[PDB]
Amino acid sequence: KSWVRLKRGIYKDDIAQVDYVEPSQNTISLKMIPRIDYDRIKAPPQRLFDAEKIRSLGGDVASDGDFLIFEGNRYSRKFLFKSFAMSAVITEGVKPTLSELEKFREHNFQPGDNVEVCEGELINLQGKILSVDGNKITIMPKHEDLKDMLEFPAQELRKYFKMGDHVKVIAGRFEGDTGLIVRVEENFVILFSDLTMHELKVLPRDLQLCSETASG
Amino acid sequence: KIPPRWLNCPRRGQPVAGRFLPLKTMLGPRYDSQVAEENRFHPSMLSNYLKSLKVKMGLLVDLTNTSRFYDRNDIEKEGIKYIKLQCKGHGECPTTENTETFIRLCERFPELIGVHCTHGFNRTGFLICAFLVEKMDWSIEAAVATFAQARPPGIYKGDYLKELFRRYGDIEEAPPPPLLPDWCFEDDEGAIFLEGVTVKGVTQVTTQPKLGEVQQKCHQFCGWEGSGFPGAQPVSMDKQNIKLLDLKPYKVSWKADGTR
Ligand SMILES: *O[C@H]1[C@@H](O)[C@H](n2cnc3c(=O)[nH]c(N)nc32)O[C@@H]1COP(=O)(O)OP(=O)(O)OP(=O)(O)O
Repeated sequence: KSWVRLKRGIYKDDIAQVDYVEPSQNTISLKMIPRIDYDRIKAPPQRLFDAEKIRSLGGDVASDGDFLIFEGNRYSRKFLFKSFAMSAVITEGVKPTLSELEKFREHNFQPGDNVEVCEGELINLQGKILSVDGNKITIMPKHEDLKDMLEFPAQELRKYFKMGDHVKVIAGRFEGDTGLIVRVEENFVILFSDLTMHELKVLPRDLQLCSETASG
Repeated sequence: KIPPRWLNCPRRGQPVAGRFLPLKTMLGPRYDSQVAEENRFHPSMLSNYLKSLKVKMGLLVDLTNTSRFYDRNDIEKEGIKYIKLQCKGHGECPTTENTETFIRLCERFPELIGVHCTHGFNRTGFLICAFLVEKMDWSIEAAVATFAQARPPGIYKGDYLKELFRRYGDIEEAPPPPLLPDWCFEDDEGAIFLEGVTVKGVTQVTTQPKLGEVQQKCHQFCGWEGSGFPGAQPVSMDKQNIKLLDLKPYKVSWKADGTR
């Protein structure tokens, strides 16, 4: 019940849900979204399989209720269900998204943002971000009243922001909205938007320091 | 020019069946020189109101057959889908094809669906009631009554009501058009009897039965074909008028400044 992406054909690198793994180690059944024009243009983006349209247009089509065979022995039901070779798919490194789930940790530090230190001997030192790396950043923050550049990894830092500053939301339900924060609690950071005056409570990690005007 | 009867028209009515928000057409800033601030209905006003209520509009259906009122981008930049649905002209009610187009569009789309024509009563209510009957299994009586109560007397064209009942009920049971409120005709073109004095025994007649009767009898006595005050209107004398005093007998009198 994993996800793969086909190698050859018109379905190249398209998300396919592995329905049934055939134990013969030759092919597996894959659930796909058809990239077809329903035999109307050819004598294409992904859209839902319309069985009524392919029954109306005719051609190579066989109907079994919701099961269907069409246009080069393509097997569909209710959604394609066709066998494809294991060597003709990539079974390692797909990682589909939430939109593909409907069809079928993380670190984000930016230069100029303000962060504090939550643990260690250098605790409660707020500094501005200079550079960024992948997992162990070894950041060089410009702290208050310190001309030297220290070193901090990602697990030690946290996106701390003083009350009354430009704030944006990076991801989640509140993304795209800006405003000002009011009171900084332990982790619940409440803010008011530039558009509306509704209370928006966010995690400290879901905040960034950007001085651009909101779009609206 | 701004459409007639628009300044006095309410911007929006109550939502119908929890799904449809009927509106009069918005007017963009291009009309600000013709519309006082208190009467303005920019698209931004609609979107800001919906934001203030934390309500999203999924789709706005424009039934005006024109793009001269406002910029559709003001709606689309807010994430609201905009559709211009052309309806039958010549004053006829929307065709069965128009209603099928409206139903096909709206069944794709909790969020509100905005519907507007120039004023937001006849085409808007016709299509909303058609959707209520065909898709939500309302009776046409209930649909017409509910739209009448949401946006005041929602459909006031008699042929629209007749066609709705012909399609969805009994045409012989179609209601007559409602009597219209006074604000409908304030822009088409006195309570004090005598100015400066208060006069006993003289009270203005607003009683609907006898008012029309007194006016009617005066019309018939004067032989007045048009509407309005039937009395003779004198015209101011100019150098081309005065030559008429030689061409037939005339009588003179001093004119006191008074009320006809
Ligand atoms: O450009 C205008 C105008 O040239 C043309 N038009 C409108 N009335 C007439 C007419 O009596 N005779 C001629 N030759 N041309 C005419 O129509 C163009 C605009 O069309 P509209 O969409 O504005 O027509 P409208 O919807 O206003 O009619 P109605 O729905 O109000 O009845």
